[PDB]
Amino acid sequence: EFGIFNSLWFSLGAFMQQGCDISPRSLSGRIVGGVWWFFTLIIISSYTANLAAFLTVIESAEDLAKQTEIAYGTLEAG
Amino acid sequence: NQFEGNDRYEGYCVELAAEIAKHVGYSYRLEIVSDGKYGARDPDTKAWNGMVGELVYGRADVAVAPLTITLVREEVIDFSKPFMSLGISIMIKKPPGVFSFLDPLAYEIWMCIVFAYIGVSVVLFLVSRFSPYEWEFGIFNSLWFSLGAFMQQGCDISPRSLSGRIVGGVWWFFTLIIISSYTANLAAFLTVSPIESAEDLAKQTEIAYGTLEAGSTKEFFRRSKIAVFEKMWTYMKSAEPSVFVRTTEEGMIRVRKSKGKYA
Amino acid sequence: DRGIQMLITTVGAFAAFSLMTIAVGTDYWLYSRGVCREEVMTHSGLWRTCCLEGAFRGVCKKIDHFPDTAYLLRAVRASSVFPILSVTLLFFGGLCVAASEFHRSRHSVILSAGIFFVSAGLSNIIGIIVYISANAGSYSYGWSFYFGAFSFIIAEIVGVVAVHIYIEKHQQLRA
Amino acid sequence: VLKLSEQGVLDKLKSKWWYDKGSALSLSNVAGVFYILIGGLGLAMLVALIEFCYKSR
Repeated sequence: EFGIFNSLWFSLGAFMQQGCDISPRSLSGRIVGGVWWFFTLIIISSYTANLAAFLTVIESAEDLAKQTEIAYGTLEAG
Repeated sequence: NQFEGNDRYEGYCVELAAEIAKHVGYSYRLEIVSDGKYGARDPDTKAWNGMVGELVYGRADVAVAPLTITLVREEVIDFSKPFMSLGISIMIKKPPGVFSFLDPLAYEIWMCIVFAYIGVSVVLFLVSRFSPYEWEFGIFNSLWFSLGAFMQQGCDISPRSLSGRIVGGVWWFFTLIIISSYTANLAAFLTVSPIESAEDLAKQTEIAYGTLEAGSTKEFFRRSKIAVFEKMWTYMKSAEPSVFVRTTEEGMIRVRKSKGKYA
Repeated sequence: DRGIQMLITTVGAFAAFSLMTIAVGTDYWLYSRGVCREEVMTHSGLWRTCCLEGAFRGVCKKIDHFPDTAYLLRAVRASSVFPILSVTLLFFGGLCVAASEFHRSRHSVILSAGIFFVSAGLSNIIGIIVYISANAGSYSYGWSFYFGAFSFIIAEIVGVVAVHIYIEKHQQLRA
Repeated sequence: VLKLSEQGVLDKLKSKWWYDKGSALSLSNVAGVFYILIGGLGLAMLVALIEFCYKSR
């Protein structure tokens, strides 16, 4: 019963690691399911691994010299 | 080749020598120093070499090169007011893959995973099909379940027999360690920087750092009494192979061809 | 496919057994820098190592497996019992397939080959995991190492076919 | 000693008597789960034969 709407529901469920009430049976259908599952494993692991790196760790005078949006001045008669 | 003599060269100091000659009112011949060294008093022979030696021994009357003003040189030759300011500075080489997502687990781990995936699925098929007590777990369905349970996606069928449930139990545990390790290793890979850091303690690291031989910088490091500079000199004098170079171009190519291992 | 399943199984049993016996016999398992007595490029297998370049090219010496109980890894590799255990079951599995067409009255003879071929593969992966872990504690593998990996797949497919033959043999007996 | 030092003898003796003497995860640290796995199938395969013989008789 993998209609267009069911495939959209299954792919959203399969991508987001929640499972589904229907699974592909045919060899052609199961090859698509397997590669999508492998793809969603890499992206989900990549997201968590990169977020952990972000949470564990102008930034220059040249940056401040190159721009002109932040005004810079001197002392008068100096 | 079209020109010869002082007219064969160009550069800042060439024009500076021309302008000085114009103002002072004298004729001059630009002789390149033979040693190709700036100048230094060899501590053993006590002989001045390079341009400073050429000036002191009388072979030359002026030096219009980028010659640093130093105390040792001022004791033996006269210097004018500086015509350019500068300081010692560090030069470092300024310098993903399509299948890089397999990096966290080595090429050995993947081979055993596919061997285990084939190994367990066949075993699940055998323990669930040869039993006359039971006979849905054919070879194809068993492959789908084990492949499905690998990436945490569930399946439309669950093992019912004791033999089938033990096989599923260990693989369910097995996939938990591998997936958690891959994510944990990827996080370490994505988590792990210039500055007098490697020049704070200095190099600290294989980032060997050298100077030009018979230059003011080498002499500055030799006669330094600053803790960091004394540490750097003690390292540079004893380090092997010689970190020092014979010409600036030589050091430039050494940093360009050391690929960020030479400062 | 009853005739072709017979023809596929016999050669697969012969191929898988033949694939491991050369794989264990030959010494082209690893390519790494070492000494066959200064170190040169070497090719080492389960028992001997021989330099493929230098003055000592062709000279072979026994691998020193014994230069902390979890010693057992060295002992298992030093004896290399799993790779020869894999060959023995493959040899045994072939005989069970061989006697399958002679004693047709018993259906358990062909199941013995099927379980043996599956069991042979399980010792194949264990022998490989032990070998990889032992040698780890740059390198590349020659054709001998891939002979074992391909022998593992062929033996497992035959093991599936032999069991698949049994379930059809008992299905037609019930019908 | 001064003559031996100035003639390079001490340096040669020293050189002769001192110098001339002279992040991918691996299978090694994940080998446990594979060992437990193959032990799982070996036990599971035995359980099938034990239960099959018990069920037959």
